[PDB]
Amino acid sequence: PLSQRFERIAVQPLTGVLGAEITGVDLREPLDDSTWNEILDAFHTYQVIYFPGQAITNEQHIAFSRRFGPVDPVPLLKSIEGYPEVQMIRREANESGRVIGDDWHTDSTFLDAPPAAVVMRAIDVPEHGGDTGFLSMYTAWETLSPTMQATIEGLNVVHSATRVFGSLYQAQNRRFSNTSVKVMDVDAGDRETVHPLVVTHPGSGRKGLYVNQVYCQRIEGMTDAESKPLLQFLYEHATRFDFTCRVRWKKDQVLVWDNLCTMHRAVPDYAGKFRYLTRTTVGGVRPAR
Amino acid sequence: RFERIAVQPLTGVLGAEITGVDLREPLDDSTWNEILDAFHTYQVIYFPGQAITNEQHIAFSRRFGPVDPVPLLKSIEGYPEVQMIRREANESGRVIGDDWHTDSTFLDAPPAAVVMRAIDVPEHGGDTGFLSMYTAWETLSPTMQATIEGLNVVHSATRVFGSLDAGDRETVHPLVVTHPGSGRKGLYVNQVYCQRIEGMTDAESKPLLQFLYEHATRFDFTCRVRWKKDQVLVWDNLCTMHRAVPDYAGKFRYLTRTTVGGVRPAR
Ligand SMILES: C[C@@H](Oc1ccc(Cl)cc1Cl)C(=O)O
Ligand SMILES: O=C(O)CCC(=O)C(=O)O
Ligand SMILES: O=C(O)CCC(=O)C(=O)O
Ligand SMILES: [Mn+2]
Ligand SMILES: [Mn+2]
Repeated sequence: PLSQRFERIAVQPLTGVLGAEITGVDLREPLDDSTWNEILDAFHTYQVIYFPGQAITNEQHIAFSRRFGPVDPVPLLKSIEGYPEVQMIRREANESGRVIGDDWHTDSTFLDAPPAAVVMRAIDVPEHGGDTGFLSMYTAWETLSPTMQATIEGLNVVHSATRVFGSLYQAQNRRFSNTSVKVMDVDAGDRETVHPLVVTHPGSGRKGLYVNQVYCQRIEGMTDAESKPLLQFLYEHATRFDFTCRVRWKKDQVLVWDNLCTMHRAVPDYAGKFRYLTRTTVGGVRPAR
Repeated sequence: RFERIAVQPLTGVLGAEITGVDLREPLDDSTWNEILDAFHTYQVIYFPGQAITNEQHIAFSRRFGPVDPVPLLKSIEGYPEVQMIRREANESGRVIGDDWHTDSTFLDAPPAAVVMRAIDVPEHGGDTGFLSMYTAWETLSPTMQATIEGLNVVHSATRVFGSLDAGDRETVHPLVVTHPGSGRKGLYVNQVYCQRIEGMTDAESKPLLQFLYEHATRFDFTCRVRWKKDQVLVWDNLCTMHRAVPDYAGKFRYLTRTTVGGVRPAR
């Protein structure tokens, strides 16, 4: 049982698939080795973990994030004054632009080495509205038939940011506001990189599906017509409701998600209400089979 | 080659018109061999002006293999082997074969070929479409080819004459088959008889089969044959698909056909 396996923290799973609430620890302070190792174990098992009631400073947020790996801010988001490492998911009450992250994805997979994790901190969130969905790409992979696994396990996939800040974004109407999003070079938006469709997580050693509808363009080697259906099936499969969990925010909730083996999604159900979280990004290494 | 027959290809994909031969007569070795060469190359071949009897029709068909009638068609009186594709002028409803398919793939060994003979056909209307599954396979990307070449597909007749017992019987064929005569690889799927990719769930299988149906039936993989009375046509039932065209309402249309038996589709 969790109560006896964990001696320094308390772990309460959110679903039978992923997600867990962690209590019994003070993120204002340096973590001792035994406490950190339990958090890291829970992180690898539950893939998204969150800590209610952690009223921390920007420096403490950064220090906690550093336990997971080096900081490596994502390219698109603005930072707060004085802290380049601390980026903003901020939406003013009156804004009407596109909501950041409102499609299932994982972050910045157009990079040669996308983030390994993100540590998000709620600053000011609505009493209701603005939950975040998560899902497990371990589960998505593990629930494919043996025949479908054999069929796709050796494929590679082309990623780019073209629909977020490259040529395709610039040729359409739904735009982000300047509250949290920077102006970007279109050529950087169009730059392609190739990642495996199935990857091995370096911490857990487990295989997971690695495709997302925001940044994936096509299966490498295939035409668009050939790719379109396999990719669309995999998006529908991965985002099956029974592979998900739903996290509700409260002020001072600190959450870590695994940027390799989960996906996540914003929920734009709080029009007219201010919502502000900060986040630090933990750098990763090239996705690999 | 072609010293004994004259061959005029219809498109750059498949189909050819053959002249300079009299199908009422027995074919010598050199002439038969050229016809078979043209058949393997062009996949659908047709001979205008061949006013052949029922017996000559059967005899020509036997050069391709054993004459083994498809299960569901009516035979003309006196000749079990010779079956009817007949529609009356006063007839309404929909037409036999009005979806892209190839014949009877629910069988463990579907027909190898069909020899069709126009008896009474409209001045215009009632063309037959054909397409090449060699070309369909060869135009898939190398990556898609590698991705699906090891898949097998479950066929059954449930939607033609089954529930939707012999109509519910399943058989499994390779998704990509090697032609036993030409040695060439072709795609082997069709929307009439294919049920699912073996081993996959419905959600996994449906989009992939649907893409392959869309790909194979791309217009640029097709040809279109117009009929005239006394035209004799042979199609390869393994490496082509075909489709009737119901654009002749009010007009009588009558063709006969013999069916040539095949062997198990093989990788
Ligand atoms: C910050 C995040 O950027 C986005 C991801 C998905 C979507 Cl739909 C939009 C944005 Cl800005 C990222 O990918 O790093
Ligand atoms: O605002 C949220 O709930 C998630 C936004 C998001 O996708 C992100 O911060 O990367
Ligand atoms: O009538 C036609 O053009 C073709 C009908 C058909 O599919 C067949 O005879 O197998
Ligand atoms: Mn995101
Ligand atoms: Mn037919």
